[PDB]
Amino acid sequence: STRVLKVDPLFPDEKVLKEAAELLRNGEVIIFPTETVYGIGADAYNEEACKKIFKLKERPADNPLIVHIHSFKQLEEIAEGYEPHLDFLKKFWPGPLTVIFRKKSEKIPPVVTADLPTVAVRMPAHPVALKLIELFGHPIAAPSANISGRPSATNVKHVIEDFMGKVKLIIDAGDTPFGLESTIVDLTKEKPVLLRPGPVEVERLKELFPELVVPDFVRKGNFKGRPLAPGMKYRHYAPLKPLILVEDLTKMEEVLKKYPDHVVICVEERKELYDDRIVVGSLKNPYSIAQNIFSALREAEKMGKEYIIVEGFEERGILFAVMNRLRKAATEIVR
Ligand SMILES: C[C@@H](O)[C@H](NC(=O)O)C(=O)O
Ligand SMILES: [Mg+2]
Repeated sequence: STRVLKVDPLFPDEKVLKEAAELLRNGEVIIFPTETVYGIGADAYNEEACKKIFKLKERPADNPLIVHIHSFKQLEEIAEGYEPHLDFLKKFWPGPLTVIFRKKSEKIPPVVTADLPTVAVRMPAHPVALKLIELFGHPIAAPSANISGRPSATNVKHVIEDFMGKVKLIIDAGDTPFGLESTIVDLTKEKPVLLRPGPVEVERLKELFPELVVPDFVRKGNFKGRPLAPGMKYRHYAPLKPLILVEDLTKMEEVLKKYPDHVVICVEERKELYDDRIVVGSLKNPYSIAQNIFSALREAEKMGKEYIIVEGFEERGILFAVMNRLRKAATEIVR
């Protein structure tokens, strides 16, 4: 019996946010916008309400949730060992950055953290998310709003495809600004570790952290063992049709001929090269490509074609993050 309430992204109707806060108080799951992707959230201190997130997403128990906060004072409650990183955190928060810390809070149950001694924490730069958290009065545990393994919802149409009739409330604030999930950095080890590339660019983190480690699974998508964050273990971001990622574009002639029943996801500058194609954005504006990629995967899988074929991009700036997503999605990679 799902309700969809439109709110302004800058000054949302506090009445809609109070309705959402009341649902959260009742141990219900709601869907809300951020600057990255839509989230599906519960009271972070409510065990049974956080289990409902796992059940609703068809999500493996060992994939932990990000705890969304609105103030530095809430970070003092839920984490420890962060005092040396506060100057850093204050430069990027609120914003599209998630950090892994040692868990303090007795109050955040093991289901949220997948029984790990660490917690993933984000302060999102979206007035709707910040105002909801503050009105509700507890942190919100929220993964991406999508069935697990599917592309992350960046607008209410995608949320509706996955969750109509399954959640009481969806707050609609339109297309998310970035269209890609937060950068994840582990700050619990001697050297900081990138776990998921995102809108906070690898190049920027390397300026601040010369010793930043970038593990193989970030450049390949191939992690086994116990994941410390979202977006590491399992198939992700995947359309309902086989995804062929083409890193080496000189084989694009050969791929199209090997997989005849195709639609191509391509850039504006190569649009008049393919008969059937979805234009995801321009190479002159890489943020356009990040903004639309999950959308493009969802249109593409509805074109009644057997195979979705995607152009590769430079492993640089925001396109690093795009390629990480496409590699975790791809049924085949032509390199
Ligand atoms: C809901 C949103 O904040 C998202 N969550 C996730 O991908 O698990 C992110 O980190 O950008
Ligand atoms: Mg996700």
